[PDB]
Amino acid sequence: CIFEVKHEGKVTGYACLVGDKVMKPAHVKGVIDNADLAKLAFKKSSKYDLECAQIPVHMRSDASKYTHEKPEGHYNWHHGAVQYSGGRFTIPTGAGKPGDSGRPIFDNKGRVVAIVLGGANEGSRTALSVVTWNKDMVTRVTPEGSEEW
Amino acid sequence: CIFEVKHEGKVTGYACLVGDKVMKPAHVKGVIDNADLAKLAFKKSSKYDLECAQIPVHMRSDASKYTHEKPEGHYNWHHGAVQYSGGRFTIPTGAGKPGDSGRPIFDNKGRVVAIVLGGANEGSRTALSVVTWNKDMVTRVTPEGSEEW
Repeated sequence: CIFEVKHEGKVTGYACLVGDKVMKPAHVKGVIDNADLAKLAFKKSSKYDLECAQIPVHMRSDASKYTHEKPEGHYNWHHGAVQYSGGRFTIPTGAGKPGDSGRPIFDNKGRVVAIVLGGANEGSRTALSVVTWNKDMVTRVTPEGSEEW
Repeated sequence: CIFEVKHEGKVTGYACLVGDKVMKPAHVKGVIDNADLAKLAFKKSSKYDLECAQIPVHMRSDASKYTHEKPEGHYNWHHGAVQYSGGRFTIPTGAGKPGDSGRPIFDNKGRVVAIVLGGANEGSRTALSVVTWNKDMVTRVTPEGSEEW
């Protein structure tokens, strides 16, 4: 699902294929390093800090599944754990540096629970700025003091 | 499920009620700080570092559920996360100190995936010594260099 969004040879973020759409955080500079993906029609929402595009048939096989079911607990991500509690995601400060946008936070079954956009460093823990689902609805949760990765 | 095992006023470990049995790591000094539980008939296995006892009817309501289904990913415990990969559990060195025996490591649905007995500190991560299930069996996984908590 993850596809890197390069900008002049520099990887600036990522793009996941979640369900039937190809998502990419709007704020991220660059183009997707996948020929077929670059060529698609992207719709951009500044409200959600997103920029999605409906996936082509031949790539739908490599499309991940998403979910609203996000009980309190622990989730997985590129840089380990993500504590989830109080409708808030968190990672130990320093696991996520800039360039970590578009990465998914998934459950133990593979389902993508949310997509990182950036994070608010609040001591030992950084409260993540994310794109999350809501009974078939894409919401966006963002903490005060948030940077964009 | 967690019930503390005291020894002369000093809490030395814990005892969880998993399913229909009351488990307690054999190595732990002391008695269970619950009248009813102390009075039961305990069977001890030195093989599994366990000492279980079949739960009384009135306590079965407070009995937790267990499971063998443990896919790679992240789990929950008293001291945050537990990385689980390679049939191995791990926590960031320092989260688990002695006195943490008998604590359960559970999934996001509550099910108890394993019970801590101790751990081998191997740098930034400590590989936990645990009691885990296995398709209607109770196994014991323990790493070299393991202390007993």
